[PDB]
This record gives sequence, C-alpha cells and structure tokens, in this order.
Amino acid sequence: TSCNVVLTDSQGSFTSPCYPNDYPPSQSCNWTIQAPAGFIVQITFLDFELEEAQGCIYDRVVVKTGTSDAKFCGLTANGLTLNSTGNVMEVFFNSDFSVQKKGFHISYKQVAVTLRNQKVTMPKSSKTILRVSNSISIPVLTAFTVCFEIARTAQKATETIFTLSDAAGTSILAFEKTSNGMELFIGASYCSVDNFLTSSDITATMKPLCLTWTKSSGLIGVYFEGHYFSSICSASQIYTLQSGGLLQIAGKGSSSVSVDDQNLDGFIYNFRLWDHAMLSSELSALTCDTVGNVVDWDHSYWTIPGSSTQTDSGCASGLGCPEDIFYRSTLVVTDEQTPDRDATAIISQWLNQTFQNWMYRVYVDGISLQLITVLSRITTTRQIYLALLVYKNTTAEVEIESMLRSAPAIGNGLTLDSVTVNLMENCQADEFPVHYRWPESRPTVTQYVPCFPYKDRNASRTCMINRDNYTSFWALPDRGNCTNITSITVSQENAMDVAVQLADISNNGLSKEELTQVVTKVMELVNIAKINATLASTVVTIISNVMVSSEDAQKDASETALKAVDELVQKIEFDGPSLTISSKNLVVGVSALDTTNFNGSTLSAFIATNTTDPQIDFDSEAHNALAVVTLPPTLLQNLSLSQIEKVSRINFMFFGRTGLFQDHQNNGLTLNSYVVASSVGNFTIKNLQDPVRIEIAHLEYQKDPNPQCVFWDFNLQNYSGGWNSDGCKVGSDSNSNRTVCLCNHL
Amino acid sequence: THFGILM
Ligand SMILES: *[C@@H]1O[C@H](CO)[C@@H](O)[C@H](O)[C@H]1NC(C)=O
Ligand SMILES: *[C@@H]1O[C@H](CO)[C@@H](O)[C@H](O)[C@H]1NC(C)=O
Ligand SMILES: *[C@@H]1O[C@H](CO)[C@@H](O)[C@H](O)[C@H]1NC(C)=O
Ligand SMILES: *[C@@H]1O[C@H](CO)[C@@H](O)[C@H](O)[C@H]1NC(C)=O
Ligand SMILES: *[C@@H]1O[C@H](CO)[C@@H](O)[C@H](O)[C@H]1NC(C)=O
Ligand SMILES: *[C@@H]1O[C@H](CO)[C@@H](O)[C@H](O)[C@H]1NC(C)=O
Ligand SMILES: *[C@@H]1O[C@H](CO)[C@@H](O)[C@H](O)[C@H]1NC(C)=O
Ligand SMILES: *[C@@H]1O[C@H](CO)[C@@H](O)[C@H](O)[C@H]1NC(C)=O
Ligand SMILES: *[C@@H]1O[C@H](CO)[C@@H](O)[C@H](O)[C@H]1NC(C)=O
Ligand SMILES: *[C@@H]1O[C@H](CO)[C@@H](O)[C@H](O)[C@H]1NC(C)=O
Ligand SMILES: *[C@@H]1O[C@H](CO)[C@@H](O)[C@H](O)[C@H]1NC(C)=O
Ligand SMILES: [Ca+2]
Repeated sequence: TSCNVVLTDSQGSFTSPCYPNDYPPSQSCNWTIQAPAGFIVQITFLDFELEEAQGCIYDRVVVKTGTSDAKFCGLTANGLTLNSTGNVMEVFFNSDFSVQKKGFHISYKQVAVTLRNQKVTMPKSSKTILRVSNSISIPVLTAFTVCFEIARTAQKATETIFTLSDAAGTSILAFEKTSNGMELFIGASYCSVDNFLTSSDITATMKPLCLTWTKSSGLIGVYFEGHYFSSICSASQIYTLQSGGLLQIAGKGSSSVSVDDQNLDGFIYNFRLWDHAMLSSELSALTCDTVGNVVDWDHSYWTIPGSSTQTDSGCASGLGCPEDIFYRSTLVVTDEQTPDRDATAIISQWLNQTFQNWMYRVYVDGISLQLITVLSRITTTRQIYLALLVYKNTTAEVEIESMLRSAPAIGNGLTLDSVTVNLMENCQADEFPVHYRWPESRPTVTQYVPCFPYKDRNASRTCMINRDNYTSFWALPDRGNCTNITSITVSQENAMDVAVQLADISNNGLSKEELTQVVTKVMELVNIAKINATLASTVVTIISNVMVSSEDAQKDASETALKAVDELVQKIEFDGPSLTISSKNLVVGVSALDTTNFNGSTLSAFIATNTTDPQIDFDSEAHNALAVVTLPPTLLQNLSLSQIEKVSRINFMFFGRTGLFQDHQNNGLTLNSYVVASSVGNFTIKNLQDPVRIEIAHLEYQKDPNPQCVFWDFNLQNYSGGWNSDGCKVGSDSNSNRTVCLCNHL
Repeated sequence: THFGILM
C-alpha cells in the first residue's frame, strides 16, 4: 500500500492507488525505476484515465527521464511508450481534492542499450575473447561481405582486426595489417588490399570499410571513402571457409599460437557479415542500419562484456517553461590595481564578453562585492563577488565554469583565481495554505491550482528570484478569485453544482471545522432550493459521509445535519407512488398517503442480498428487518380538517450510524440501536389513542436487557437536542435482538 | 420523529 517506492526488478508492473477503482484524492506518488549502468528503462501505459484540465492543473502524471519532463492527464498518455535516456525513469502522480477517475496501469521493462549506440575497445591480452556468440552458427562460406567502422589509438607493424578460426582452432579468415601492410588472410593464402587502404589510415576518427570476396573469381572488393575497388586474388580460389567457427574482434590473425599483444589498439563499430559478395551498386544502397545476414551488430549475436562498450555521437513540463534559465556564480578575483578602478564594471563586461565569444546568450543581471582582503602588497586585494548569470531563451554549469576558467585575464592586474557556478534551485513543492498544493517550479514560472473547493476559478503562485543573494523563493499565493466553503451564495441554478462539490470533499478526512461549514452550506442549499431526486441524492450522501466521520466532528454539526435532512424530505418533489434515496449509512423515503382510504400502514428498512446499502419496504415488514414502523388505522382520527388536508405523504428515514444523536445527559445510558424516523408532514401528530409500533433492531446482543424507548426531542438542552422518554413505552415482543416501542405520537 | 433505544 505504498506509492513512493524504488523499483529495481528487470520487469514489472505498478498501478495508481486503488486501480482499477478510482484513485483517492490528494495523492502524491514517486515511483522511481532504476536499472544498472548499461540499461535504459522503457515504460508502457497499459491503461490511463485522469481528470482532464487545461495545463493538467487538476490531476497530472509527470514522466521524468534524465533530459526531459512531461505532464499528462485526461486520456492522453493511454497508448504511450516512453524511453529513458539514462538508467533511471521516474513517474510521479498527484491528484487534487475532488473529482477522481480510474487512474493507470504502467508496465516497466529494463532494456539494454543497442550495440549500434556503442563502440568497442579491442583487447591487448588473451583469454579476453570478444566473439560472435554460439547462438549464431557461421555457415560454409564461398563468398562474404564484411563491413565495420574502425578507429585507432596507436600504431604497430603487425595488428589484427578480425579473426575467424575453425572448429579445430587454426585461423581461416583474418583481416590484419602485416609486414606488407593491409592484407586479407583467406584459408592459407594472403590477399593484399594495400593499394586501396593501408595503416596510415588508422585515424582516431571512425570511417566505414567493406571487404568482399568470392571463391569463383578470387575477386576481392574494397569499399573505402566512397570509391569501389577490385582486385583478383587467384590463390584464394582453392579455399572454402568451413562451418562452425569462432569469429572474434581483433584476435589471433595469421599466427600459430598467441594473440597476446598481437592486436590493434582502438575502437570498432557496426561489425556485420553477409553470405554473398555485394556489387558496388549494392554497396551504395547500404545504410549503417541494415542487418547483417550472418552476424549483425546487435547484442544477441555477440559476447562482449560491459568493460569494452562506450558511447558516442502548451508547455510540456510540469515545472513550467520559463523564458530564461538563471545561474548563481561565486567569483574569486585578484586585483593588483585596487585604488585605481572599480573592478565590478571590468568583471561584468568581461563576463558579458566571454559568453558572446562562444556565441552563447548568457548575460550578467546583477553582481556585488562580498569580501575584500588585502594580501602582501597593500594595493593587492583578493575580492569575492556574487553574480547572477541569465541564459536568454534556451530550452550546463560546468561548461560555464570552463569558459570562464579558460579566460582568467579579466583586465590588467585582474585575474580569476576560482569560479563556481550553480544552477539556480527550483522552488520546491509546497502546500500553502491547506488544499493549495503547488508543484515544483523553475524560477519566474507561475503555477495555477484550483480554488478550494468549488474549482470554478484558479489561484496562482510565482517562484521568484531574490535579487540580493540570488536564491529563489515562493512569493505569496494570489487567492483573490477564490471562495471559501462558506462564502458561496446558493441559488436554484448553482445548487446542483455546490452540492456535487461538497459531496466530493466529504469522502476525505475532513477537519471538524470544515465539516460544520459543509453542513451549514447544505442547510442553506436545502432551504433556498427546490428539491427533486438527483439534488436530494447528492445531499443525502453529504450527510452519509459526515456520518462516518469521528464523533467529535459530527457533534457540532449534527443538529443542522439532522434538521437539513428533515426539511429535504418535506420539500422533495417526486412523481411515482414512492421515492427512495439511498446511501451507505442513510436511506430516506417518501410515499404518497391517501387520507380518505387510510386503513393503516407498515413500513420497513432492510439490506438485501449482497447489497451494502439499506433499502425501504413501504408495504410489508421485510425479512430480517432492521427497523419496522407500523402506523395504526386510527392515526388521523383526532386530527382537525385543517390538519388532515396538510397530510399528503409518509416519510421514512433509517440511520445506519448513530453519531448524529449524541446525548451527554443520558445518565450513562448508551444508544444501542439504529435510529428510525417517520412523519406524515410538517407537523407532529400527538396523543394518539392507539400507538405507533416502532420496532428497531439492536446494534449488539444483550441477554435480558432493560431497554428505554426514546424519541429525539429538538427542544431539549437549550434547543440543541436530546433523547426523550415521554410518550414511549416498551411493547411485549422485545427480545435480546430487537426492541418494540409503542409511542403515542409520530 | 426520530426513535431510538437506550440501554
Ligand atoms: C523520488 O525518489 C527518488 C528515490 O527515492 C529520489 O532520489 C528523488 O529525489 C525523489 N523525487 C521526488 C521529487 O520526490
Ligand atoms: C524507445 O521508445 C520509442 C518511443 O518514443 C520507440 O519508438 C523505440 O523503439 C524505443 N526503443 C527501443 C529499443 O525499442
Ligand atoms: C551586459 O549585457 C546586458 C544585456 O543586454 C546589457 O544590458 C548590459 O548593459 C551589459 N553590461 C555591460 C557592463 O555592458
Ligand atoms: C485557469 O488556468 C488555466 C491554465 O492553467 C486557464 O486556461 C484558465 O483560463 C484559468 N481560469 C481562470 C478562471 O483563471
Ligand atoms: C482573476 O480573474 C481575472 C479576470 O477574470 C483575471 O484576469 C486574473 O488573471 C485572475 N487571477 C488568477 C490568479 O487567476
Ligand atoms: C539568503 O538566502 C537565504 C536562504 O537561501 C534566505 O533565507 C535569506 O533571506 C537570503 N537573504 C536575503 C538578504 O534575502
Ligand atoms: C472566508 O471566511 C472568512 C472567515 O472569517 C471571512 O472573514 C472571509 O471574508 C471569507 N472570504 C471572503 C473572500 O469573503
Ligand atoms: C430538478 O429541478 C430543476 C429545477 O427545480 C430542473 O431544472 C432540473 O431539470 C430537475 N432535474 C431533474 C433530474 O429532474
Ligand atoms: C415547515 O414549517 C417551517 C416553519 O414552521 C418552515 O420553515 C418550513 O419551510 C416548512 N416546510 C415546508 C416544506 O414548507
Ligand atoms: C379521539 O377521538 C375519540 C373518538 O372520536 C375519542 O374517544 C378520544 O377521546 C379522542 N382523543 C383525544 C386525545 O382527543
Ligand atoms: C439474534 O438472535 C439469534 C438467536 O435467537 C442469535 O443467534 C443472533 O446472533 C442474534 N443476532 C444479533 C445481531 O444479535
Ligand atoms: Ca482530482
């Protein structure tokens, strides 16, 4: 359950948290994938869906290799395959406070760098064989083309470039520069190619070279420097290169015993071998990427160790895309003419002049003297300067140090002793204020985050440059377009939008002070708006989510929450004979009541087969019910005609959780029940002659209990609310699992 | 009217 890991296996998989369900809000993940020194990392998104935003400013995935940085959201990374330039690939993921999608499933893979990005040092000793691997079977050859790129360090009279020895060990093909220079040794004969190349071309610049041969003519072909050459080696028409041999880089050549210090010194690249000898027309359509027919420059064909492989030859970033790159430098200079000049003008113009002598657009944007010490002569000071260099409009520090170190003569008597240059540090990722999570940023980048919690507009923060000691700092956030939880003003037109956003935040771990602000806004929303089903389904799950909060979080907000659910049920407009609104800890229901034919009613709360949410039976007592409410047939009997025409509906609520009904004046009695509510309108029917049968299931077992039937009286404890016993007695059907109440009011 | 059982 950890998403800040370092993954070191050869291949594997990782997902966003809770994939394939939705990720949680406010995530911050850092999967760093590390391979050893000769490998790169390839990732592949197997699946990807994030919350979309302009500039990916809500939820984003950043993919970081050694040279680039790119942010992704929406669906845009879904079929993608990305490749690290070094051996480390880092994948970040950040979600904000609301709106979650599915996330992602990424496969990672350690991939070796290709042999065609590597040159190979050939050895000086033996028992260091750099051979074609035994995965490859070298056929019988009566014709071949071999091409490679060769380059050298030192010179020697006898040196070998490749060696094919047979299954018994004696050499049968070798290209080696000899007593007579450049020669192809074939079978037992010597075919000199010296008129078309020799060892004066073992330059340290690489150059391609092709050698061809056929048995049938004896025709050696040489391709070098764009020109094709031909020569007949008539001795070579006797020989056939047999199967199953050992082809190796450098190697023994035309020697009987040893290869020990009998090899060329240098680099080789792109060694390939073919079954046929190529024409000059065929040798001119030969790119360096074409696969060799027997041996190709590709790691599956060779056993070459890592010790002999080198290498040669809107805004997309989540950090921001600034116009200028900034550097801070520390210059140590020696002035031998301290009383004459001001060295800051001379140093800054030398600084401006030196970068423009290498055609770089780097300029000084600020410089000041930090330390001045005389030395032995009183007119010679060592002066320490702090300077801001700015790179104008480019997509390394040690190169800036070396262009300055290679020009120490600043002015006459002015001399650079030391310089260090540091790239100016990014502003770190930082949460200020709470729910405003600002990502890491380059200097002068402004970042935008959503306004908590409605996200209608943005806030912004800028990573600024302190122009005194040339370090970066976060400026203050501009939250001027942002609204509080409380400060929005609800309308009929924005009520659906407000309720949806507050329903998102309430799944998260909220503070107790945020929770009473959500429940006050829900009360304003339920009061001003007209309520249909989809608006009430959002409001019931704000209240269901505050029911799984801590008991101290609910306690200040519970009476507003209870009163807002109560008025939502009075105001809800529905079309059928009944409407039920369910959630995890709260189901509320309305059904229509005919006051002419009212012969009584039984209503019931239950949870069905592999359902996690409770439902409402309006007609019967459902099987294994958690709450049953039976209304007597004489319920409307003592009602006036003015009251009986205000009776349209039956209301029913089942509270799966009890944290909204806390009572600290209970004499230590704990509430061991669900809470069920019922009513028939905006008024309470009192002093009935036949009671309401309220049966509620207990939370826990209690053998021979002493139950007290209570109702929630909103007038108790200075109009805050408490349980009240008045009117409610225990019926005779109560056991250890259920309690039946007969209450005389509803 | 919300109903509970105290024990
Ligand atoms: C990500 O993790 C790696 C290894 O734990 C660490 O070196 C790197 O600095 C981390 N970066 C961020 C931005 O968390
Ligand atoms: C590395 O990634 C790119 C996609 O950007 C892909 O085209 C390329 O083939 C990959 N490299 C290898 C060796 O497969
Ligand atoms: C260094 O270059 C900047 C870039 O235009 C310029 O404004 C500044 O005046 C130059 N400094 C000196 C001492 O000429
Ligand atoms: C919020 O920022 C995005 C870019 O990140 C921009 O497209 C949009 O116009 C901004 N909206 C407001 C209200 O500032
Ligand atoms: C606030 O709104 C104004 C006008 O709509 C806009 O110009 C400004 O950039 C916004 N501020 C932020 C931080 O988005
Ligand atoms: C110098 O840098 C430090 C940290 O980098 C910062 O706290 C301090 O305020 C800076 N000095 C000035 C004068 O701003
Ligand atoms: C947000 O709430 C605070 C709470 O004291 C209030 O003072 C402030 O005026 C509200 N914000 C706005 C922009 O009205
Ligand atoms: C709910 O009522 C509002 C107005 O009170 C109306 O605009 C909206 O279409 C209704 N929605 C549904 C799903 O009935
Ligand atoms: C019920 O009565 C109270 C005041 O007695 C009022 O605030 C509330 O809006 C009424 N309910 C409906 C649905 O009108
Ligand atoms: C209700 O009505 C019945 C019959 O009409 C009567 O006997 C009873 O006393 C009345 N009860 C109250 C509380 O008004
Ligand atoms: C209900 O009672 C039965 C025995 O009558 C018992 O097995 C069961 O555990 C009880 N259930 C609860 C939730 O107390
Ligand atoms: Ca989100």
